[PDB]
Amino acid sequence: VGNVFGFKALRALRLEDLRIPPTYSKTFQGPPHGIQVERDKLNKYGRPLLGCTIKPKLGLSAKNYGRACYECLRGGLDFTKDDENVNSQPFMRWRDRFVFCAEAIYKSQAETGEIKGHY
Amino acid sequence: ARGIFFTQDWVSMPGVIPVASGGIHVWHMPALTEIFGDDSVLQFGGGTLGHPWGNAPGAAANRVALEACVQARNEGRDLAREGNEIIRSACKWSPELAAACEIWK
Amino acid sequence: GFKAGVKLTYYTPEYETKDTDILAAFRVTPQPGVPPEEAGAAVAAESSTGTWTTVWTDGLTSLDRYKGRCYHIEPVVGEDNQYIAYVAYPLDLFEEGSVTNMFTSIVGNVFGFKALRALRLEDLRIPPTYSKTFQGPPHGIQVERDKLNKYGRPLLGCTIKPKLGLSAKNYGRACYECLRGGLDFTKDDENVNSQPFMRWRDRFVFCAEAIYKSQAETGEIKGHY
Amino acid sequence: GFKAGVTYYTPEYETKDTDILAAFRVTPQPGVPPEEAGAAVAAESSTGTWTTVWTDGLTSLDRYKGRCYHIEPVVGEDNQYIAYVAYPLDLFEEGSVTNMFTSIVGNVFGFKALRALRLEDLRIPPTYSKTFQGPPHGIQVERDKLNKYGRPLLGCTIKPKLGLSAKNYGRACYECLRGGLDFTKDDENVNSQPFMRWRDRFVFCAEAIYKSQAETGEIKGHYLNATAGTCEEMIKRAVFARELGVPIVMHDYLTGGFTANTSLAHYCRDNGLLLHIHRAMHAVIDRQKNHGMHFRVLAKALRMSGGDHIHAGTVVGKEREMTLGFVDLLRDDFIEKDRARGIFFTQDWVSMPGVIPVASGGIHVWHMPALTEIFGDDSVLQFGGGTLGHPWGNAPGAAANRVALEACVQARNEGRDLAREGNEIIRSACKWSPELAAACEIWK
Amino acid sequence: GFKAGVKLTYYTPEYETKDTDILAAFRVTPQPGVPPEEAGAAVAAESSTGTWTTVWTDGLTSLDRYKGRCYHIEPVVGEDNQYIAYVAYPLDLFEEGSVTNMFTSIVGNVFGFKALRALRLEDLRIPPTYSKTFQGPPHGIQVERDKLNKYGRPLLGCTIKPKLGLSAKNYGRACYECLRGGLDFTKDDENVNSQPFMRWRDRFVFCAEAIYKSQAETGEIKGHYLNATAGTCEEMIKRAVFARELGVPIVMHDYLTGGFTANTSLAHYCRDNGLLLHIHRAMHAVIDRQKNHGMHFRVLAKALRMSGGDHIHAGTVEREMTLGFVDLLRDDFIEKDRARGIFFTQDWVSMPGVIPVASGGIHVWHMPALTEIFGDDSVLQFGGGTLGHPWGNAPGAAANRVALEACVQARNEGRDLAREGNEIIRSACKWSPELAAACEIWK
Amino acid sequence: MQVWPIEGIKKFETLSYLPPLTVEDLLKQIEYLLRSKWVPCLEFSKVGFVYRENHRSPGYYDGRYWTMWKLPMFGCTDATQVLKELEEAKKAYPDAFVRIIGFDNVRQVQLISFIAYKPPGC
Amino acid sequence: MQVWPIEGIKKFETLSYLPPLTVEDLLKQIEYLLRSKWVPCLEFSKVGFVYRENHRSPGYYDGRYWTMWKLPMFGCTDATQVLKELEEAKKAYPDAFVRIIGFDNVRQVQLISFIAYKPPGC
Ligand SMILES: O=C(O)[C@H](O)[C@@H](O)[C@H](O)[C@H](O)COP(=O)(O)O
Ligand SMILES: O=C(O)[C@H](O)[C@@H](O)[C@H](O)[C@H](O)COP(=O)(O)O
Ligand SMILES: O=C(O)[C@H](O)[C@@H](O)[C@H](O)[C@H](O)COP(=O)(O)O
Ligand SMILES: [Mg+2]
Ligand SMILES: [Mg+2]
Ligand SMILES: [Mg+2]
Ligand SMILES: [Mg+2]
Repeated sequence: VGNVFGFKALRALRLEDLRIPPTYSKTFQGPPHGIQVERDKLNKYGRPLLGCTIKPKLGLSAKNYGRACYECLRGGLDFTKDDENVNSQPFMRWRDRFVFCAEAIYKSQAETGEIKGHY
Repeated sequence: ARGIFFTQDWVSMPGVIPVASGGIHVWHMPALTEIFGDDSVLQFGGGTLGHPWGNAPGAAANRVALEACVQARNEGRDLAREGNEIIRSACKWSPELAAACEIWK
Repeated sequence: GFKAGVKLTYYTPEYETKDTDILAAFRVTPQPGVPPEEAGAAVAAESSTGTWTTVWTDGLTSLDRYKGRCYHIEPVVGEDNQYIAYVAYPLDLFEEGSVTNMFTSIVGNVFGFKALRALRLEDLRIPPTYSKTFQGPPHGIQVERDKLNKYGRPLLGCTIKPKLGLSAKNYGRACYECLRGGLDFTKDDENVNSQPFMRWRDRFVFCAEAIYKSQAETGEIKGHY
Repeated sequence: GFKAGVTYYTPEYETKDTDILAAFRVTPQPGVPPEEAGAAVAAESSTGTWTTVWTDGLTSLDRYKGRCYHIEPVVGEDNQYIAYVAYPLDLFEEGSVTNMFTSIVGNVFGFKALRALRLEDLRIPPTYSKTFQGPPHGIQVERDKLNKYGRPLLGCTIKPKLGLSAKNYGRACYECLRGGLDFTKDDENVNSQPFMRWRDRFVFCAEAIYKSQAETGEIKGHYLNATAGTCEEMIKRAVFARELGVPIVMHDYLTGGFTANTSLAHYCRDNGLLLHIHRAMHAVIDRQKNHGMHFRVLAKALRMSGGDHIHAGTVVGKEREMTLGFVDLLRDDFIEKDRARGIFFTQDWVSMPGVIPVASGGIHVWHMPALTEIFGDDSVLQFGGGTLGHPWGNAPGAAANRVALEACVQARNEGRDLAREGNEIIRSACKWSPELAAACEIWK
Repeated sequence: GFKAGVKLTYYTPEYETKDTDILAAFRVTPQPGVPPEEAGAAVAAESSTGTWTTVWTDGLTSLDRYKGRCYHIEPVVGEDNQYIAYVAYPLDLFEEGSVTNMFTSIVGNVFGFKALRALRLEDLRIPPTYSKTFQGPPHGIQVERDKLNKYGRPLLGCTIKPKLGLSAKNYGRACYECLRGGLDFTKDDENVNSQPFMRWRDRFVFCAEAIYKSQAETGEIKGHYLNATAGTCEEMIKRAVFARELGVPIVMHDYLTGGFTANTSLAHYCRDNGLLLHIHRAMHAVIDRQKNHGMHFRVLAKALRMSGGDHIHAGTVEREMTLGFVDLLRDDFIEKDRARGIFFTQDWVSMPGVIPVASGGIHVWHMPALTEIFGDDSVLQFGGGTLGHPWGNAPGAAANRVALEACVQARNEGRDLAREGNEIIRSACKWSPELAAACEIWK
Repeated sequence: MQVWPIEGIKKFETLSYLPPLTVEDLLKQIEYLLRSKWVPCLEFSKVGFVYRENHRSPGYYDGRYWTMWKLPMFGCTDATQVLKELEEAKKAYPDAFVRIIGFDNVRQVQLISFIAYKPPGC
Repeated sequence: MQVWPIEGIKKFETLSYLPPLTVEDLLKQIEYLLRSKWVPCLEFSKVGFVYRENHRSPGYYDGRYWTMWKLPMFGCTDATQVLKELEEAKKAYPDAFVRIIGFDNVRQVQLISFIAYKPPGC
């Protein structure tokens, strides 16, 4: 798709699908773990996993953000999640968020006895 | 008919878990469960942080709704047709879910 | 007080843009029945802090400080259903030096909103306060001319063809002949990375021989992308 | 047209929002008009040259010259004026306080036509400040990390600064911390010396931090001084503090230098360490009104280079307004021009975190009301002799200070006037706190 | 017993200094109503163990072994309230090899003591026992002359102007023309680090081409003080590393604005990689201008020799005072001499000396005076004095080189540069068109 | 507004948020397993939750594995047989948690896990 | 000379060095929160102090977060309402510590935290 979409003889173009041959796909690692390995690592079976996307995405301090995570996880959700826009920004730098979210992950995990995580 | 133009063989490359998100809440649990099946992740942003009693009760409501759907499905019930009844029945023993159902009906 | 949930907070025609805001011009095509004002609001809401149900965590901060806002909507001449919606995004929403985050923050979600039939980002006003957090070009126009000692004319290059199929050496041979004739550069096709029959390191070796052979012959500095 | 041979005073100039502005207190030499003085200040701190150089014809000078756009008399002084100079954004290297200082104060102070010169303030534009990391954490993050809210933080500076063994030094720390203080601190002079090598001090202070933390249940810390002769040594010390898992380290930013301080600030950000900044040697530069650099400039520089705490004096008594001025410049996001408080330019920090000001000196329990009223909650109050000098020892001394502080905080929250009921608030606390009563008797 | 709270200990008039003590000479201006003995005494206490209230921890050690002592006080001839207080600090108070700690320990606190209206540190006696813990100059005067193969005359350099505004290439062009005309070095302004329109790596590349082009043309070794001063130590070293890769002979650092911790690290890198280090004293006047408060430059100069530097700016042409600290910077042993501001006899026990650098608004007519004042072991920088020549940089460099050699030749023959200076330059003008052109513009 | 409990409500993953499963409820869940052609198996432990004693690297947890009660019931066609074993396990280890898991040879993985018995006071 | 206790005096940060707060004393601190336009919220825990179980890197501690009692009382204009909730918490969790915290939406951070209830043996 690097060049063809701009050809003037074509008014419009959309790539719908690709047949990836085994000879090419085998040259890729693929998922770090995959569906089955993930279920075994988290010891979760027989149901869809559940998560909460923290909001507001921007505006909360790293600590208040982590507090929200802890409460979500302790109630029964498997995961809490960073918005796609949340990377590292003024008022909530990434390392601070990681520290507080980690405290939340372990506090809720110890409380419920189920493995927890935060994207 | 499902957009699959070519037969695709992955020769044992592991699969990826699909994630459902957006403006979804407890009443969508039956449909979500039936559409995706067990190998999926269901993300509830406003559906958790918007529960009238807070995040923990909100999470409990979603977890209860999901397990109620899973139980019913496993017993052989039709999630596409009995969804609302499955959720309403779960509301009886889960105050958290009952509260959620009243807000997003 | 926090309750249940459920343009009221995103179309602000009075808003005066700040010199630190990142501004965006979106060409929006509303779905049938969708008012132009509602579409602009949606563009701002769905590319910022818009949430379907009221969340109480919003009470832990000040929203108006993080919301993108549609401050102007202009109908597009010749269209019965096309407008340019201008949205201002506060500086604090962006990670310094990250184009990845700038794109994620502005175009990461809004293009899929159902109320919008079509959407196209036309331009972005990058404020100096944000661009100064970026290195930018490794060298830039002026430094490049000084480094290559080339002035007063466009530079010239040849893109090697066929892109794939030549051995690394035959490829380098084509390069040498192009450069020795007066071109400043020869170039690898966008598709040419490393492939069977022409591995990258072999190509780099032969192209390097070509660069220096032509440079020594002509006396002018040569290069190969 | 060259012309070998032997442009800076522009009262018509309109400052750009990207310009770095400077307010210089200038004392012209006799026979030098203030207009000439202002131009010299701008020229000698920028593109001015004694003789014409042909190379100037290879660029556009008016794009790189500093300009004196305003001059005003100093109230009271007969030969002193405030000259305002504007410097183009392009003159400065991004993220380098070292270059900002070099560019503005690196040459002009030695100019013959200027009998005396003092840089009073700098307007740091957002376009330039955004190129700096700033505080490793900042006021709000620090409170969240330490889980401390609603009151100034308390610390004790260990004494004698030199002479104690690393273990005896750590013992003093443990006793202070267990009594209610949040931090203990290394003197600015305490780096690594015969009889008390730094790694030994770090080991014993770490034991003290954790022993007191386990005993009280509150998070504790000790400002471990990482100031060193070389950057390699400075980082080495920060690295061991990191291994020990302690919360905070320290640096004498002016004597160590800005290049080293910025490097340390980056390390602290990358490793979650709080950074306490001591302003040792500042008075060599900021004390005289006629020459040098006012502390507010050194304070802005530290916020930019990086620090979580910074000493702000004692301001103790009943200068007050000037101190409140630079305290706001250190803590707030937006500070409006306020000449009554030494704020020559409106300063917008565009969300760069603030720095916690630290009060220190010969202060004791009777000063608690005043200190609380002056600084408010976002401050650190250091009590050296005020703790180690308690008749019953360090733990009781710490308790006396913590009690005096919470009594003031409680009273203030209830709506009482600390500036008028201070002594009575303390006296009331003496009724139920034997530790405080003992302290008040000794230092009244 | 430990009892209580809130010139009797820190004023010791007959104390005999130990050969290991660090001594300081402070010019003190007491507040009204403050005896000079208490003034000098407070200077000692506040720069050592002073404490407003009694602390029991003092009983865990011997504080007399850690106190600074004012062992002598004398008035400054002409002041009703200005004295020189001499203070002795025990060797144990200082961290080995750290100028940062030496400064922190001595000037870190005392200048703000309110019983003092003003205070200025005039001089420091650095004991051999402490100086031996410092590397000192990466190379020093003698090693530098041998490495560059330059003898018998002051070295010459040109400071590129305009400092900012030129492209890296045009900047380098100016450097080549200066060097090919007779100058030994070209130099980056103290402000030139890395900036928009002229990033450091580009400047290093073009200046390197200029250095080598001019060296090949003339046959003499050339150099350019490449400024490595940066915002962080990582960046500073990164720049020194590329200079190392390019194989050039010298780099530069603004030691006071960059700071001593950074400077010492750079001096170490230079020693380990054979790089000469040119030191610019930017911001020194903020500290050393006023006679009543601050630190005299001689203290900052000794500190630089200790931290490490091969060149250090020293002025432009006060006289007696300048000759005094120039000796402190270059010589091995300097005897006390109040007439030249040398308060203490200083023994450097073989630590190499630093080459003093003259700059400012100087030109060809100042050559005799500069040569007379500094002698051969110096570097004379001519910015406008080169780039301002009517015929360009090459002729401008030639004019300065000719003027200098004319002065050196005459001096060596026994002529008095101080009295025959103008005649020596006028004579040289008769056979050097380049010098004549310069002499007509700056007369 | 009701506050979610902080103690006494520890969980065991899937189905542990539903009210205590009656015998009938369990039978249906077991029948789902047999109908799906999966193999039921019982597991028990006196420690009911995860912990991290030997390592704290990503993905490593102790307490995920419990102890197998006999072997997977291959060829089982009567859900009542599974209940029979559950009762035996409860009789032998009344102080242990017992859960029912399932294995699928087609997917080649364990794919079901739900608590079936909790000791008195747990 | 008196010796500072080594046990039974564990703390909870701000105001915990003052004598036990009376109801009247508590109401005044709550009103301060309300007058300052901050939002009060209750937090409880059966573990009253910090610890380091999961990590010991700088700035990381466990036990900083406690559990939220319901939600922050947005719009509260009656300090008596906060007292009411404190009483419910004590009734539901008599063996837990309860503290009152405050949030400010302007500074966008939690900015208050003081102990309000300690069990009958802590
Ligand atoms: O923050 C969130 O709540 C989500 O990120 C949300 O904003 C997004 O709209 C959904 O994930 C669906 O988006 P797509 O279908 O486009 O993935
Ligand atoms: O060790 C100490 O007790 C302090 O370091 C002290 O000596 C210093 O005098 C004060 O902190 C005020 O000094 P500044 O006003 O100069 O900060
Ligand atoms: O760039 C140059 O031409 C010099 O840097 C010049 O600006 C400076 O004024 C002199 O070197 C004397 O300065 P000091 O005597 O203060 O070193
Ligand atoms: Mg999102
Ligand atoms: Mg191509
Ligand atoms: Mg001190
Ligand atoms: Mg200069």
